[PDB]
Amino acid sequence: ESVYGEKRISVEEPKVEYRVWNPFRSKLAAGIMGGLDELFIAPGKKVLYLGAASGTSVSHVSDVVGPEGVVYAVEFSHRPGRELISMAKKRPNIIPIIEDARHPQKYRMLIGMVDCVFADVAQPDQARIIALNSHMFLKDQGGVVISIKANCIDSTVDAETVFAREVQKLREERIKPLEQLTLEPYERDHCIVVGRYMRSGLK
Amino acid sequence: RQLYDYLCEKMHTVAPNLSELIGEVIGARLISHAGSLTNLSKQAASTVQILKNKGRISRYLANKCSMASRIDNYSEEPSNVFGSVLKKQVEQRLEFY
Amino acid sequence: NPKAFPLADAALTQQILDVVQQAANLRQLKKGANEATKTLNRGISEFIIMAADCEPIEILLHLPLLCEDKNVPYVFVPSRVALGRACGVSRPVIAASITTNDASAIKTQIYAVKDKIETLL
Amino acid sequence: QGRVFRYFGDKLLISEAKQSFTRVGENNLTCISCFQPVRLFAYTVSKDLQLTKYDITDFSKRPKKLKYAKGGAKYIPTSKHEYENTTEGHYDEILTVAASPDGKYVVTGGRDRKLIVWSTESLSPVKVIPTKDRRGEVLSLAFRKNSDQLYASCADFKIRTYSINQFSQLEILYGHHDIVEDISALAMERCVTVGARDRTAMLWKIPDETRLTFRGGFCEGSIDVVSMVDDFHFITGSDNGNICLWSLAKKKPIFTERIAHGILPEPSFNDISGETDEELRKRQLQGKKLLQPFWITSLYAIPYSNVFISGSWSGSLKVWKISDNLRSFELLGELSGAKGVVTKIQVVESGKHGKEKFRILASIAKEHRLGRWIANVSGARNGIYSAVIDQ
Amino acid sequence: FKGAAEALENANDISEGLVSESLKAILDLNLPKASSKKKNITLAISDKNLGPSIKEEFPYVDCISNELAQDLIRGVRLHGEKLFKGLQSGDLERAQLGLGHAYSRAKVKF
Repeated sequence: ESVYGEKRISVEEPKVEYRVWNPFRSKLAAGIMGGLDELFIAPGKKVLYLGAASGTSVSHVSDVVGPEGVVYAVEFSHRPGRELISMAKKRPNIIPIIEDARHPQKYRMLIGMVDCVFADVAQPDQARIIALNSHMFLKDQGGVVISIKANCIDSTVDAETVFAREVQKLREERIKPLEQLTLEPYERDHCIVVGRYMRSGLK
Repeated sequence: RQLYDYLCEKMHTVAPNLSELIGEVIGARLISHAGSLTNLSKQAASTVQILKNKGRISRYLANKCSMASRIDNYSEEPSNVFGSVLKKQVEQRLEFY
Repeated sequence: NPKAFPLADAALTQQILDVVQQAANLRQLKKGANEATKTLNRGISEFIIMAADCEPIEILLHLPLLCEDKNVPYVFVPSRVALGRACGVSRPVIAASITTNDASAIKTQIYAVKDKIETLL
Repeated sequence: QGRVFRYFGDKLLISEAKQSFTRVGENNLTCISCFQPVRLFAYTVSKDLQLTKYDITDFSKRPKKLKYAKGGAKYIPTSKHEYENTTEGHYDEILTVAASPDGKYVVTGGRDRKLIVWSTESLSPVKVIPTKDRRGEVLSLAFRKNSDQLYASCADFKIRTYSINQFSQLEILYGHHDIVEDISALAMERCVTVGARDRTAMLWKIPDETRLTFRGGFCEGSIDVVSMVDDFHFITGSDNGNICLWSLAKKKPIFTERIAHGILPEPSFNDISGETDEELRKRQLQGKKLLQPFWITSLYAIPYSNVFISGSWSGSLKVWKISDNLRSFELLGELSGAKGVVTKIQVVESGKHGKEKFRILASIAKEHRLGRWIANVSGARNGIYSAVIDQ
Repeated sequence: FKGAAEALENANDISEGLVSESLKAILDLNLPKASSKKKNITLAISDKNLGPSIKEEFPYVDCISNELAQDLIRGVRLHGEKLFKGLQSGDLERAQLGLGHAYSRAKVKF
């Protein structure tokens, strides 16, 4: 069975069903299909998603953390959230939150010590809505994968100024960006930003 | 036989507009036909398919049964009257048939 | 608490009807729910205009979940027959859809109404 | 130029004037005009593609039959592509009939892009002029008084002028961004034309090739009806009930009026919801937001008067009285004798100069001439609403 | 908790920002009485907004929501359940699945 209609392959060994990676549906999948150096998603560790509406992306994150790792989805909306509920009724890694992540301490007992966080939201306070997660839940030297939508955060200003402004907003919060990407032909005027939450040795 | 009864009963509970416009057999198999009810609503009237009759009635009856699964999808408490009201629009077209 | 949420105010509704009439002249307005579900499944739907006075209400309610599923906006307008004249149609219209066409004369007013739709939701 | 010289608005008594709704044979009456010589006549057009002629000279009883002329599907365009549409009869959707102010020739028009003018006695055609355009569907007409000048409005943003005694076109006027629904004209060489959704109204000077702009703006989407009582001022009704008495002092009107005929019948909570819990059945109704205005489906003023009459599908043809300072108009009364879609209204006059004996005619239908445009219409059947007014 | 539904009852006070009966009760034993205006017995909080609801329940207590407190609770998460020394019955990770999915079905409410 497909989760949203993508085509899955199957192999045999003395059956593995691999779900293909649509890059247009997910800016994380477009970030993999654009090419990355050092990806903070891991085959064993625990990872937190922000902005997991349904399993357009977060099911693939549950795959890439596998039978070991666990994915803490963060969302708010009722109708894609219910899809995430009973789509998490088959995979054990997935657990979603229905709380607004402007106060991530409202669900602070529900996760302890996440290591990696991903950002997919459209809110204009994207640095603050990640910084209220990574100041309390993120492991030291655990990285942040931002997904910046420049027309939704601040659309009056120029193109690169949004990313160059948010990167300094991250550098105010001990979030040194390792590397940047734009992923243009998959999605027009977007970005993903790989950094590591440093907190010790920022210069 | 007891499976049939609780099947038509959970039909009459959750999707009464699907069981009044058509009946519990086609309606209960329909939510398997999309795999689930939330995949019935996102399907079109053309994209769903049921059983001069085939070209017209399997499209317009599909229209009203899709719109029945809409008000079964998003209501908290669904009614049995408006399932028959949306049945009656198929009834005028089928008396025209 | 409201299922007919979010409803649009009257001058914003008139801006919405002017967008809809301009798109019906533009032929990018794909009308009704049967074209709406196809525009949202194929990925060409820009946003939806819907009238809450229809019988019954939820025959358009595939569009709010469908619209949150694909990052597409939607609104609720109060009038159905004024929306019918907004489509240009002698019969009352409660569903219309704004699509992608690069051959647009209303390319900016589409985003002008979409901004105040997104501010509403 | 002429100003308002009559002040008989205190004399009209509505509660004692006879209200009557008569029976016709036809369906979906699209307009009523009335002709007065300076006997009485009445011309009608109906969606059987038919021009009927009735006699409203008898104020004591109902109208009586005079003659009829139905079109049909046997006057089909023989080519269906050419610039000509010179067939004598109608094939689709008459919009307007108009008898001349001398009453010698009378022209019909509609979606068929034909202005076909007919003789009055024999009920036979006298001429046909097509609009020579595909998008030029003529909707409304304006005759000039004491003359044969006819001012027509079309769907391709054209305001045409014709002399009926010469079978000729004199000029066409441009400027409407959206299409033209209604136009009124009087004894001068002037007329008012309103748009479909732009709310831009122009009081036209026909020779001089100029135009003014009247912009107004529940919230307005249309200017449905417009009447010419005098020169410097006119009136419009609107779909949001915005009844505006327009002056030449400001581009803004001299009087703004809100919802006239009441508020729209609140939709059925049974039919909107379909909810087996009643507690949600009030929740989609949205309280105050979903409630709607009535339109003004007809507006008509007797020329150079202080009284003008509004008509809607509410079932209330509400007559309003303008005061002597010409700055505001005020409710005079209501007319509930017939209900339904009121498409066109003309009042005919008789008597002395002192004592005026009237008869209002309104064209009562189930749907408009311009469209269907209706839901939960109550108490409507096709016919002619007559009113017998004395003093 | 004696159940997982009590965890639902408690997270439906946390996610609002209210104090449960037990959330009051553990501190009445664990934090015995100091003075009310000075020299207050001081607990560290990770949530600010519950702080007023805590101080309503306790008059003589200093409720601190600081970055040092955030570092202490973050480090307690870092070294996890191992600072319980046998008292953690079972594992945290099996509890997180049931708590997240049950609180999720509480909020979406279908």
